[PDB]
Amino acid sequence: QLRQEAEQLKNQIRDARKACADATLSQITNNIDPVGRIQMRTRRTLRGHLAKIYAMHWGTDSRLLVSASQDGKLIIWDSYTTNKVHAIPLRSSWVMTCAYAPSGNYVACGGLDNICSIYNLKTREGNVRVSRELAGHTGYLSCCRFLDDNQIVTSSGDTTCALWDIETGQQTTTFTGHTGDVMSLSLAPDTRLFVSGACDASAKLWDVREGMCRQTFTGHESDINAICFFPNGNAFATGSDDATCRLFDLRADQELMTYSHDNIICGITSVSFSKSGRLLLAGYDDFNCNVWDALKADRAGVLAGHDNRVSCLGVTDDGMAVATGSWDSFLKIWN
Amino acid sequence: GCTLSAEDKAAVERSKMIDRNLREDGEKAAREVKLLLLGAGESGKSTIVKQMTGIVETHFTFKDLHFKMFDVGAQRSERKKWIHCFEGVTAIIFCVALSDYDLVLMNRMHESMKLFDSICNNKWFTDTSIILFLNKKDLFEEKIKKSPLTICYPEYAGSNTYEEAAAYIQCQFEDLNKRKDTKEIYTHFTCTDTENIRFVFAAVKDTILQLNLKEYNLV
Amino acid sequence: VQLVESGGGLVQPGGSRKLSCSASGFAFSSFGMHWVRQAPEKGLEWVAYISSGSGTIYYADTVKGRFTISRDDPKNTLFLQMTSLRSEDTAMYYCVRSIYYYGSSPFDFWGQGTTLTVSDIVMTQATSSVPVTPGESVSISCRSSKSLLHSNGNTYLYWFLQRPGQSPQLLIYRMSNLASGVPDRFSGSGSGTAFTLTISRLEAEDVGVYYCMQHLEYPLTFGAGTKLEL
Amino acid sequence: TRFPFFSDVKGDHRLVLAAVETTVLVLIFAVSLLGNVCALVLVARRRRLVLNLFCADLLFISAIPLVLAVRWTEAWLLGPVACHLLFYVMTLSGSVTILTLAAVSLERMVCIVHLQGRRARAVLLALIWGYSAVAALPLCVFFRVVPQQEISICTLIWPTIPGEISWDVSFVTLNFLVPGLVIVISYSKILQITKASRKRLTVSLAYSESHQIRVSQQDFRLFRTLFLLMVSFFIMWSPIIITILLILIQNFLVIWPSLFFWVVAFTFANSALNPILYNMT
Amino acid sequence: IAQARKLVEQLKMEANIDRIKVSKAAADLMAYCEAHAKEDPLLTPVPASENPF
Ligand SMILES: Cc1ccc(-c2ccc(F)cc2COc2ccc(CCC(=O)O)cc2)cc1
Repeated sequence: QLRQEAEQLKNQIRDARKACADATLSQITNNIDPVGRIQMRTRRTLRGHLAKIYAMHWGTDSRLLVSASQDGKLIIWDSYTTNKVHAIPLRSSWVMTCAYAPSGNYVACGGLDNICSIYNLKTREGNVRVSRELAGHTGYLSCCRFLDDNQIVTSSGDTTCALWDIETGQQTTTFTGHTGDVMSLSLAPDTRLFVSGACDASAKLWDVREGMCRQTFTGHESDINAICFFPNGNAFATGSDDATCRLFDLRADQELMTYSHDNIICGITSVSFSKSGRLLLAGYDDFNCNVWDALKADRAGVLAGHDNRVSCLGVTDDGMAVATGSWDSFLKIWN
Repeated sequence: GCTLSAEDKAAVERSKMIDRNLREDGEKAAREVKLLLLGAGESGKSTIVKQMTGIVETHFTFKDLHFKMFDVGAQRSERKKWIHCFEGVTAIIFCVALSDYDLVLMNRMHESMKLFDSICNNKWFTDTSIILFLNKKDLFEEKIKKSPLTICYPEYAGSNTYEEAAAYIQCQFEDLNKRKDTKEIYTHFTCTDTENIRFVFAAVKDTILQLNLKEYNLV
Repeated sequence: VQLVESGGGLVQPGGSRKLSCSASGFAFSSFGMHWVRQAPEKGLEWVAYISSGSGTIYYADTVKGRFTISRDDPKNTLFLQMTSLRSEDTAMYYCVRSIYYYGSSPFDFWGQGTTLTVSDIVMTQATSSVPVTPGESVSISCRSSKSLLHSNGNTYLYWFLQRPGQSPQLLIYRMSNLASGVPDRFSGSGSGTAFTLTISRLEAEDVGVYYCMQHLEYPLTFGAGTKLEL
Repeated sequence: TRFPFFSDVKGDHRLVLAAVETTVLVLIFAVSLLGNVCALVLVARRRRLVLNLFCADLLFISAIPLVLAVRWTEAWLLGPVACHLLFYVMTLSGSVTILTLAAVSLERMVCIVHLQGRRARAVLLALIWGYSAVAALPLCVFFRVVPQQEISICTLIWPTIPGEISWDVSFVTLNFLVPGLVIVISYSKILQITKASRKRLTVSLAYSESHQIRVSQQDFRLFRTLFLLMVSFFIMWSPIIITILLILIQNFLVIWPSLFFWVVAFTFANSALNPILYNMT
Repeated sequence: IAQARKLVEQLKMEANIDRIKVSKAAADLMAYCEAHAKEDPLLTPVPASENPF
């Protein structure tokens, strides 16, 4: 009897979504002048990693970098003189994600060891030490994002997400509802909500204090690999293995527009937005990062220069540089 | 160099020391043989680990090499989302229990055959050698003196004895390779045995030798 | 974080002495090390420097070819191999912990210091003694003969506090950044050659001699030292 | 007397008897150029000692235009400085190529036996080039233009005969036999290692019967690969060593300047051959 | 049947969220893009004088 009620509720939600969308975003943006050809250049190339690079994150000063590779090393970059600030060894070399604290005093890492590790960067001893060892996930850590100091939001492969208190080291809120392995995270600009991408072609919006799933977004045909919020916080873009980027609307709760091309058949590893949100950068498996017009669904540039799978993407907070990490153990800063 | 202040020069020197330490760490890491350890839960994985939460890593050195055997059976999630992490391991050690042909989890032996097919034909391990371990010789002999292999494979036709049945299972497992010329598969029968370490050592030595030859274009 | 020195004492002129410090509580191998000399007339003077890895060694143009600085990272120890000591070397030597990266604090910790007794950018401080009262706001100015603003945008200016009977400690590094462990009451400002250090309120622990240092280029030169009386 | 090297008087029907070796040399030059440049690009973007081979092949190749001009203009009408540079460059790049082949062989065998730095092999390249330049000095200081009707030839005059008897054999030994023995022993040791591998595996039921057949196949391909490298070195650089020994023997039977040229072109073919042999793609 | 009840409750909570027209939110997104267009170095490249990269 409950299955019939759930089906009726799903049909009602679908009908309510269908009783909307008087026009598409393409029709509205047809009056907008398209952006011309956009050609970034490899200003800096970062070397020192000897294995596949799976994660990077930009600092709040738009200058410091962190990169995670299968070397078991966490490297802090200067990105201006290509100097290495810190090299943090990892007890587990199977790292899959890394996060840089907004205050800049901490860095995070995690992966196949099911443990998110928090490291202290600014200590009296002058070296990077392990501050806390956050255990409690039964699956591999796929993404971690620092809400602020003493609070970390992590997603794991056991179809759940957890909000931790770093001082106590215990989970404060557990986010459940996904059926597949959650592989992505992105926080709102005000750190008020966040969205997750699981291996079930669905995305869910979560409330940090409430712990409840506000809205669920579908439409993808494969596993969602990366999600990134719009700069204004009212939208987000999802990348999946079906060679399709989709933009979702939080206030409207429908699929808004699709970023796809016939010549692309490979999966998408990372997505990112420009400072104004006009450019949607997406890293693919065809060794190239494609620049997408976020309003007109038109490819405006290609970041060719990586000879392996581009697994990482990142835009500085001032939106002036783009750093791409790939499996060829090279980081390239574009501008 | 002449346009750099003193602090910038000292930071550059620190970065160079970091570079040299990374090079030393990579050199030390390149002298360790990484090994995936796969197979069904019912297979004799435990005795293979006994040969001496998340990924379990094991160290052991036979003669002149250091081995890194990684267990992935503790993660009950989607394999394709993290199997690419192991691309570049010297070999994949696959354990199959010969006594599971007549059980069920849906035959267990055909379950392992599908798992072996999925691992072997995966795109991340196109040239990765597979060391296939066939466990429980004596239990298989006990179960084969009273029951045939026909209940497992109806097309099988042979006199019920250990040798031909073991050879037939081995050849069916080897025939799942769809790249026989480039990929090579080692097969070994084990039970109270102490020769597993020698077999793994020999298989790893070949793979290293064949990779050296494929990076030289000799053959 | 502790630096303890030994080896000082009375030495005949023209002889030799062997100073050393014992590092404890920090990763000594990752820190550059300086030797700073303070004469009995209360004047700081940089002497030598060794990098985190040996291979970058500098000396002031008064002891070069006469002083030898070495680092033994296994034992966490510095060394000064001083030869042919003269009467001008009678002073107190300090070892200064130092690190260099983006956002680092290169002059954080100083040693206790041992008294040794033997039987360039010019930084000027206008006032050598400013008698003031607690609870008021004061300003101390330092002037540089050459502009300290580099093309990177940084201004390598350092402020130090030396209480009577105590070792100097860092207050402001790069003219605008508060050191770790000091309150936000201290503030620093300047542009190019003119510099000013501002204090909101004076306490009993703020009485001492304030020093002014530049790190634009070697040799490192200290200021004359402004003493606050209250 | 006074053997002429690239000067040989041709008579009737020479507009077609020179139009054959000019075509030989232009074809060999173009094919060696494209082969070595493709090898260079291929190796550069694969790494991102064989680079030494391909650069030495191009240096061997560059000298060819002068030889063609000498062949068309039957006497050494070029300057008296060319009679040093042409032969010094040819012998220098040839010796570098041979020594680099031996170095590649020994590197491969060591990398294989070490069961796998930079500065050591770098100083190895530097010492290869330094040796090959130093031991080729007698082939610059001693070549002279000599009128011989009174035809000018860039022959090679030697101060005392024991300076031929002892540099000829020294060059031959330390630049052909020792490199040759090195290549032989390195590749024979690779056979020993790749056969003892299979020997120990086969004992413990590692190789099945159909497994054993393919192993034999692919492990005969390997034998042919090493045999071909060894034999190519020996029978593809041996004619010029025979020519050197012949010139010494008739300085102490009847070699023709027209016999020198075809052996020199045969050795030029090494440059077009090396990219294929060491890039069996 | 606890999972089914939880799913029904989640669907009921999701259905009780006020939604606006797609056109209005698309226009808001467009207005945000045009408002900060002049502050996007990727859209309009910065002159090399003010470009550390
Ligand atoms: C190891 C190696 C490498 C390269 C080459 C090579 C290549 C191209 C070429 F044109 C000439 C040569 C060398 O040709 C001669 C040198 C000396 C003599 C003088 C003998 C006497 O006076 O008895 C005669 C001929 C040979 C050996």
